[PDB]
Amino acid sequence: MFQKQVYRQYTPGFPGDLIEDGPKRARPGRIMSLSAVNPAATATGPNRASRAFGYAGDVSALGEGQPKTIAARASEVVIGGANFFGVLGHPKHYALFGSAGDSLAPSYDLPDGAEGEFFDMATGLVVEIFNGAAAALDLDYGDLVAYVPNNLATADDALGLPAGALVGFKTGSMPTGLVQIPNARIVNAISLPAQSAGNLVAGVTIVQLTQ
Amino acid sequence: QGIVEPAGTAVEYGDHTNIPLTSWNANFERRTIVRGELGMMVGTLEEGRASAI
Amino acid sequence: NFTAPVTTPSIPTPIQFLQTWLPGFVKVMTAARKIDEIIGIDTVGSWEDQEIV
Repeated sequence: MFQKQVYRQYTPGFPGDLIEDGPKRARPGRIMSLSAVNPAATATGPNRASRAFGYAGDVSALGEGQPKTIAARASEVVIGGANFFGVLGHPKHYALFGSAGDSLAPSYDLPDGAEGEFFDMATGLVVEIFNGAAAALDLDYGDLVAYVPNNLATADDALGLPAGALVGFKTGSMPTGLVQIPNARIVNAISLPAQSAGNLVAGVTIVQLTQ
Repeated sequence: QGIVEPAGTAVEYGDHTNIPLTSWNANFERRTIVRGELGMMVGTLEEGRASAI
Repeated sequence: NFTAPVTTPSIPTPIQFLQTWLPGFVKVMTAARKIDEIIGIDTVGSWEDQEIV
């Protein structure tokens, strides 16, 4: 079903999946609706997997009266935050829930108020990458990555980049409005074609070393 | 979980009269499941020092 | 008349429980592997070795 082409090899992996085994770190969290942010979000998007997420607050109070029970230690996240919290991954954890039209429809986003696993360290992680300069770019083995915030000004966002997309860049040619992820490398080769607003090429998924 | 909600009303009897009928109508509700986790770790020398007291 | 139905009338049976799923799954093909047919395979060496003479 749906297979109209035959290729010579299998894809190495899918976005949001671990491609190598080694040291790793992850934490759970609860997704907050993007509309809840007070200064409003200049950049918007869905809660797509393999996108960066930011810390929003603590939701461990679990009570309504004068005394409250601190039952668990939980964290609450938003699609784009100045403070980096992790990258959503491990798609096998969640449920499809179908879509608005009909069930059994391919969906790759999580609803608001749902749980998730976010990665701070990973030897090998397959994520989708983006081009932030609207021009042809070849990354090569050793590079740096960055993610779009919600508070990114429209003047610095001429391209319609999503809320929490990941952008690769060279050592000294970082875009003006992005937030860098320390000690992050591409550790793989990839090439991207020319880019323009409204015709944003989604790039190609690529291996990436978080820490 | 579901509901049954039957329905039906009766009339007077007759030999050649029409027969009334009954029916029903159902509904459903949903909830969600949450999971928790907690663990422990112990070293070799810690147990030896703890047994002193 | 007709009082109130308490519950909202609707179609009783959901779409599920009326679906049968085929026992098998489809897998993607990828390119053909024809080295064995043309040449054949010989198992002569052992693992952790280095050379064949």
